[PDB]
Amino acid sequence: GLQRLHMLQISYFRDPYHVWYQGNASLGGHLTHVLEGPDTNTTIIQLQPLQEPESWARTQSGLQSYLLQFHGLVRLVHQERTLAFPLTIRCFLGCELPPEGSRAHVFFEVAVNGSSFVSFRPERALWQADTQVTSGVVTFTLQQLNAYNRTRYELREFLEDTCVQYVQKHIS
Amino acid sequence: ANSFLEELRHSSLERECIEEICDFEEAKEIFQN
Ligand SMILES: CCCCCCCCCCCCCCCCCCCC(=O)O[C@H](COC(=O)CCCCCCCCCCCCCC)COP(=O)(O)OCCN
Ligand SMILES: *[C@@H]1O[C@H](CO)[C@@H](O)[C@H](O)[C@H]1NC(C)=O
Ligand SMILES: *[C@@H]1O[C@H](CO)[C@@H](O)[C@H](O)[C@H]1NC(C)=O
Ligand SMILES: *[C@H]1O[C@H](CO)[C@@H](O)[C@H](O)[C@H]1NC(C)=O
Ligand SMILES: [Ca+2]
Ligand SMILES: [Ca+2]
Ligand SMILES: [Ca+2]
Ligand SMILES: [Ca+2]
Ligand SMILES: [Ca+2]
Ligand SMILES: [Mg+2]
Ligand SMILES: [Mg+2]
Repeated sequence: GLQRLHMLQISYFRDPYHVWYQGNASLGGHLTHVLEGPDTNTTIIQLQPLQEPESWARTQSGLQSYLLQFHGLVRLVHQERTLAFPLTIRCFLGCELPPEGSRAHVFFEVAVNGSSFVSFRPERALWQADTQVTSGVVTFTLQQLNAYNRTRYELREFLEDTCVQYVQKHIS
Repeated sequence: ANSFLEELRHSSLERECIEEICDFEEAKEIFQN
């Protein structure tokens, strides 16, 4: 049946320079990982040892790079367009492998202050607004996300490649 | 021109508009007028 890895990240920004993160991931309905801490010291844990020490440390390294880049982008939208703080952002993302064997379905949705904001469309690796309220913030955030390899193709690859291999290896 | 997270670097006429092509908003972020 539908094998899947889901990841959840909630980021509470007191101001542009300080964030508290809280997240987790699950394989099907089983909780597998938790993430929590200030930007300066975010703890990332696999609740069971699904990955051996070296391979886990490589995952942890990529996640910590991601968190600094995510914080960077939020700081950049503030510096360029002004955001109102405090604000909370929720990213919910994952990969889902159909039993029939068609291509994995992936997603990466961002909400701000509990409302839909933008989400990723993996067919052409582009982000779109989920809200119909137009604003300089949404326009600029989409311009940035759709401008770079990192936030388009590397992001797609994490979902369709890294996430899918992890599902195939660790459930089975 | 912009590359991923380059815009957190201070603006630079040389880096941005002479070594690369800059758009009007990148130029204005240098002029600070
Ligand atoms: C899949 C197996 C992995 C192992 C299992 C994971 C263990 C989970 C443990 C923790 C719980 C999960 C919570 C965190 C979610 C992590 C998501 C990480 C994705 C990631 O690293 O993306 C990299 C791109 O990042 C970027 O592009 C950086 C910025 C991305 C922007 C995101 C959108 C935010 C919008 C904010 C804008 C401003 C808002 C204005 C109010 C590309 O992945 P890769 O580096 O692995 O490379 C792959 C290609 N080779
Ligand atoms: C999973 O993460 C989100 C953090 O935003 C949270 O709301 C949900 O409570 C978390 N689950 C657990 C079991 O901590
Ligand atoms: C998010 O909500 C907070 C707390 O209610 C508010 O002060 C802030 O202006 C909001 N920020 C947004 C919508 O970007
Ligand atoms: C995307 O990033 C830069 C474009 O500025 C380039 O060095 C790189 O080759 C591009 N990616 C691919 C796979 O071509
Ligand atoms: Ca540049
Ligand atoms: Ca620039
Ligand atoms: Ca600039
Ligand atoms: Ca350059
Ligand atoms: Ca700029
Ligand atoms: Mg500007
Ligand atoms: Mg030069």
